[PDB]
Amino acid sequence: SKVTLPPNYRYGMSRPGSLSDKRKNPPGTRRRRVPVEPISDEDWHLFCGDKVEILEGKDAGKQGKVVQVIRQRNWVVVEGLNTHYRYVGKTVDYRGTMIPSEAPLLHNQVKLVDPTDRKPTDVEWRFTEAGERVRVSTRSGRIIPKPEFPRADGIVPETWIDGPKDTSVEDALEKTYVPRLKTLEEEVMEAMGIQETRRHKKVYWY
Amino acid sequence: GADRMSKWTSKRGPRTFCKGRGAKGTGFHGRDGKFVQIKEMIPELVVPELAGFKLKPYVNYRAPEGTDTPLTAKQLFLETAAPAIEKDFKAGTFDPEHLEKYGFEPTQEGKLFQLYPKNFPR
Amino acid sequence: PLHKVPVGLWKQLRLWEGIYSRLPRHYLRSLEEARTPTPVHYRPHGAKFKINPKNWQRERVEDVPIPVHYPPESQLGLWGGEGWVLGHRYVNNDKLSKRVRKVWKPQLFQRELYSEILDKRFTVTVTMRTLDLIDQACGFDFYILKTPKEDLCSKFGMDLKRGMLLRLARQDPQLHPDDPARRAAIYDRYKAFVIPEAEAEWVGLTLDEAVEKQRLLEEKDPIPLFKIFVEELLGQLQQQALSE
Amino acid sequence: ATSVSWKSRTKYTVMPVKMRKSGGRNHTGQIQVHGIGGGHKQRYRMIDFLRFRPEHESKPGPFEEKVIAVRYDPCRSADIALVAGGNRKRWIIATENMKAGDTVLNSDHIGRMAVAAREGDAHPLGALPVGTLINNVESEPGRGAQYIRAAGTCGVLLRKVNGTAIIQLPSKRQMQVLETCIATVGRVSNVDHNKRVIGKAGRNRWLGKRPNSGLWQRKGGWAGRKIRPLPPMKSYVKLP
Amino acid sequence: TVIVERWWKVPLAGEGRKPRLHRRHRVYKLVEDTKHRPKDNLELVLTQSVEELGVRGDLVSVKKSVGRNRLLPQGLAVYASPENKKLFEEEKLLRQEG
Amino acid sequence: AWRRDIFGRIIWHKFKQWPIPWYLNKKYNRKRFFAMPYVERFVRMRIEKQARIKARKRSLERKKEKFLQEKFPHL
RNA sequence: CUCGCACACGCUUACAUCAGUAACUAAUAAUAUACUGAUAAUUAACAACCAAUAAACCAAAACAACACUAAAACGUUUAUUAA
RNA sequence: ACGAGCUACCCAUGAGCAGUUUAAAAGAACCAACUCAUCUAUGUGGCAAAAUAGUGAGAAGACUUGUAGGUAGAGGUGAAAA
RNA sequence: ACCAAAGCUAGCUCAACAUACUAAACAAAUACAAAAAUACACCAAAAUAAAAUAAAACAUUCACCUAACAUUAAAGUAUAGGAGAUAGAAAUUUUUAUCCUGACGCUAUAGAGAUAGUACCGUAAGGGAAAGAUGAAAGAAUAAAAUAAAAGUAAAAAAAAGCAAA
Ligand SMILES: [Mg+2]
Ligand SMILES: [Mg+2]
Ligand SMILES: [Mg+2]
Ligand SMILES: [Mg+2]
Ligand SMILES: [Mg+2]
Ligand SMILES: [Mg+2]
Ligand SMILES: [Mg+2]
Ligand SMILES: [Mg+2]
Ligand SMILES: [Mg+2]
Ligand SMILES: [Mg+2]
Ligand SMILES: [Mg+2]
Ligand SMILES: [Mg+2]
Ligand SMILES: [Mg+2]
Ligand SMILES: [Mg+2]
Ligand SMILES: [Mg+2]
Ligand SMILES: [Mg+2]
Ligand SMILES: [Mg+2]
Ligand SMILES: [Mg+2]
Ligand SMILES: [Mg+2]
Ligand SMILES: [Mg+2]
Ligand SMILES: [Mg+2]
Ligand SMILES: [Mg+2]
Ligand SMILES: [Mg+2]
Ligand SMILES: [Mg+2]
Ligand SMILES: [Mg+2]
Ligand SMILES: [Mg+2]
Ligand SMILES: [Mg+2]
Ligand SMILES: [Mg+2]
Ligand SMILES: [Mg+2]
Ligand SMILES: [Mg+2]
Ligand SMILES: [Mg+2]
Ligand SMILES: [Mg+2]
Ligand SMILES: [Mg+2]
Ligand SMILES: [Mg+2]
Ligand SMILES: [Mg+2]
Repeated sequence: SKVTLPPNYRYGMSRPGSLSDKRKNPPGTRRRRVPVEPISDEDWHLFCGDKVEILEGKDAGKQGKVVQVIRQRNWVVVEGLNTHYRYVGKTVDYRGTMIPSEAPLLHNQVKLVDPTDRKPTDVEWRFTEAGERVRVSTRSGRIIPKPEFPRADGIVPETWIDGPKDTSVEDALEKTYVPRLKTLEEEVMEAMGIQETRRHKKVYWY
Repeated sequence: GADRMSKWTSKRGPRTFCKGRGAKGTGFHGRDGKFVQIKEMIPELVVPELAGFKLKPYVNYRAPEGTDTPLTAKQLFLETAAPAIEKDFKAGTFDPEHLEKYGFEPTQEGKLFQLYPKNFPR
Repeated sequence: PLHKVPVGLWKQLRLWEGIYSRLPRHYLRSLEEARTPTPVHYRPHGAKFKINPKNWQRERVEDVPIPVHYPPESQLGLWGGEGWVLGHRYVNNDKLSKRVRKVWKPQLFQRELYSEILDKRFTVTVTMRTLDLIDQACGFDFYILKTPKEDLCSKFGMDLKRGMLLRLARQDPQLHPDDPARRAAIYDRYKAFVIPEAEAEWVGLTLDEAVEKQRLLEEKDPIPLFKIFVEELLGQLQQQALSE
Repeated sequence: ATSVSWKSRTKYTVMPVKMRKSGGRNHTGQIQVHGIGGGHKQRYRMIDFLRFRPEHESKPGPFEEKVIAVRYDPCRSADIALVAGGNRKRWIIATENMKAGDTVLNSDHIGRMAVAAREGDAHPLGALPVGTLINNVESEPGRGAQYIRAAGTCGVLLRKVNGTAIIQLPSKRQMQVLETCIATVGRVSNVDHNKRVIGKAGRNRWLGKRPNSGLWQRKGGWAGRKIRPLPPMKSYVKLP
Repeated sequence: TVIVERWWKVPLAGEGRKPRLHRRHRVYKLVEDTKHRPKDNLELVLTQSVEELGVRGDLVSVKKSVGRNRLLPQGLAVYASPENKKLFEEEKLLRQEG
Repeated sequence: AWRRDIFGRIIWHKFKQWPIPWYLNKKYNRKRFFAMPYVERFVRMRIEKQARIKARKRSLERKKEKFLQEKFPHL
């Protein structure tokens, strides 16, 4: 299932259907539109899970790993570099667990760094002779591998145990289709031995 | 006044307004005013035997998927009739006039489950 | 904004695009051409230039056709190209008097007319103008075959002309099955209006009738893709056999 | 909307048929006649005004019927009578002195000698005496009795010449018809119908007569005792 | 057939354009009704020996009523077109020569 | 079939299953698949309204592109 | 002090359980059938949809015995077909 | 173009009138339900854009009333009050 | 000190080009009382524009008034007009292909009515709105800074006498 959003919607690093986002922007609000630089999917070279460097901010020159990207506002966020401190445990007469949350950053402020020399580079998309599209650095002239990142589900295929209601891999990949010219209905009738002799009468369509 | 945006269902009218909710009919009206239900009009669920079925509603998570290749008429023909046509043409017995032996149905009015008129619901 | 094409050309563009373009060229040009109908309710003047009696100067003068309203029942008969004149008039024939809405109507008569080619009597509503036109044309068949669409102004007349043309072009023996000599004599005197069959079945058709006829002619069941695939496979097999 | 007439009954029946009144309104729904509506419910008793209607063509001669009962009809001023002959019964218009168990003769024969004119009998105009009181006069042969029907009203035969009968209507007008037209003899029943006194304004509403409009209209030139001459003889014979 | 003439003058249009008609151009005067004129006389070639008119083979002038209702519907006469006249002329020639 | 209803629109009329032919159907016979001459005017209004909507959408998109180019002069 | 129970027509959940009412509804509070949220609900025997084609059939309802006039809605049977 | 769900009048289909006096279901009489609205007093941004209280007229009829249909503005309908 | 005040965006407007013009959705149900799978039919209809106005009245007349021929001139000319108000041509002439298209148009009482033909108002045809403002981050509300500037109040009720001021 998917949620619908008004055209005048502002993205705030929160899930659109989440309670925090709902309380931040009620369904009856329409805020001023922020200018977002148009960057296409074929030109968005900032992925999730790769090491990047910070250009401007309090942590100038520091490097961190990207943990999330928001294409709507051209935002990229790194874990624990550009941080402001906030209290998460709030009660009537008790406080604590003051954690550093981190603010989002723009593509003009975050640029990819190659793992060879660990120095900032500019990334340009190139088409390899093998039929693959891999990012190629221009300052040094080297390819940057795709930063594989775990999915939000939290399960890795290397360690998975089948439950009572999961098919085995061999059963799932077993091929038993015989491509003949019979419908599913006819094949099921033949398989189960259901015999029907009489046929439908003339039916007019108009 | 009365509403106009609300749906005009059978709850919003007089006693004489008894509108169906979308269920298919299952018979007619007999002689003394009762309802005579026709057995053939009632759907019969063709439910198979799942006792020895070794498949589950979910697949293994490590099982690989495949590239999306939707089945087309060309692929179906290549799979079901092309080898037979090629073998018969090599043998020299191929008859262009008669194709009913290869699964081709010149007229759908004969068989039970027709394709274009769609005589079957599902 | 503005339309790219003026609203006047919308009908012509619709006739140019779609199934209307698949209609026969002779039919398309016959409907495209717009001949001026003969003057019936107004008297035309001869010369293009006339001397103004008050000015004593030569001035250009032209003919403005008077709008004539044809009621729907005029299409079931032969009115001779005349109909209802809807206009105004001055009481006492004085300009300074009142202006009065006026409707001038033709005198309709129920007469039976004989067709020599079709060998049938038609009970149709006609006018003295229609009878006079028949007399001048020297025959009902001659009148129908000579007077064009713009002068007939009758769908029934167009249907009669289409039937006569079809019979003449097909040389139908249905006219006189037991009188071949009479049939030949009848057919020979109308030899000036012989039309080829490719165009004799599209003369008395309206736009909707022509579109329906074209759709019926072009109506074909979609051949199964099994036939196409079998033909393609046979072609490939023949090519492979011939290349070895 | 447009209403449909209640008179859709192609089969003749003796039992009264229910009728839907319409007070002055035409089929469109607008008033055409004023002062009609809001009466009593009535059932229509179908009347066979073609008195000489033989049951079967195999016996087209004169036939005799028996009167079963003379009854009241709300749809007309006169009383009706039920006459049975053979296998069918019919409603006819009762004469002045019809009673149950009477015998009526229906004929179409003309002879050189005039027939003794009974009261319930129906003979062609050419067979009746020259001074006979008649009713249910028929204009064209085989057409039906459109003329005299009201209670007590009767016409008077005047003279028969050239195979053609002349009658005098209750409006004192002379009517010329073919001598073969069938006409019933005698005065119509309910001869005291003109002497009935409506007791109150409510009986008119019972009969179905709405009150006249209260608008006062000044009389024009139409009013006044117009002493006009009797209109000429109304002839129905077709002279070649 | 009624023949009417506009009371007002219509402005010229010489390039092939349709004249700009106004409401005042719907006012007509009935110049003449053709039904009231003395109607012409119909000439017909006889094809049969008729009692009143004459013998077959003559061009006779009869009124339109009888010409359209008696002579033509019953085949007793035909029109006086040149094509029909030539056949009668040649028939007369052969009758004279034989 | 591609039909034209009384509102002037072109619809895809699906066919229903009946026991009698089309010319004998009480309910189907009173349907109307054609447009009367008074519907062309409303069809023209529909065309013009859709044209206006599309034109102003195009103008809005052009203005948005120009504003973005002005706001981000990376050229 | 006494306009109550149900059905028809009409409104469509405003009905029921729990919880909250600083404020929003009650022309004010208490709290709640009238506001808020969550969860549930009206189960057919009553009511709606529920034969045509010809024929025998004049004879009112008003305790209907029998009548009056204003002439009066309301039905069976027979025969042919009714999955 | 839209309006007879109010109202004016008709057309179908139904329903009401208890008690008393009278050979009476008599467009009779007393008086309920019910239908109207004579007079007065409150009310006058009112309970109410026509009401409340008292008092009145009819109450087996030219009566009241439910449902549904019809008559549409150069018109409808009208026991004429434009 | 309350009430409050200020954002710059949503989007609109006018033209050019333009494929050549009733968008997307149309699984099932939708002109039975629309969204109700299923029974022997009937279907279709045309007949001038009028008037408000001008002629200082109003009767003949009254440009545009949902019908193509555009432009430069002939020309407001010939003509038509209660010859009044006004209406008004034609014969004959000129018009070189494409890009160079955006804005001395508006910024939430403006610009489309529009956040929307939605709420709401009418039985219906129909009419028809107002309402947004923090921040790079609110996954920075023991939240931070700018005005504390309208009318209306409070801080702070008034002391003979008077168009309230000079
Ligand atoms: Mg409403
Ligand atoms: Mg209901
Ligand atoms: Mg109900
Ligand atoms: Mg049952
Ligand atoms: Mg009567
Ligand atoms: Mg009577
Ligand atoms: Mg009177
Ligand atoms: Mg009077
Ligand atoms: Mg309500
Ligand atoms: Mg609640
Ligand atoms: Mg409160
Ligand atoms: Mg109504
Ligand atoms: Mg009503
Ligand atoms: Mg009583
Ligand atoms: Mg009384
Ligand atoms: Mg009172
Ligand atoms: Mg008192
Ligand atoms: Mg009282
Ligand atoms: Mg009283
Ligand atoms: Mg009294
Ligand atoms: Mg007037
Ligand atoms: Mg009137
Ligand atoms: Mg008066
Ligand atoms: Mg007065
Ligand atoms: Mg004026
Ligand atoms: Mg003035
Ligand atoms: Mg005046
Ligand atoms: Mg004036
Ligand atoms: Mg005008
Ligand atoms: Mg003059
Ligand atoms: Mg003057
Ligand atoms: Mg010119
Ligand atoms: Mg606005
Ligand atoms: Mg202030
Ligand atoms: Mg002082």
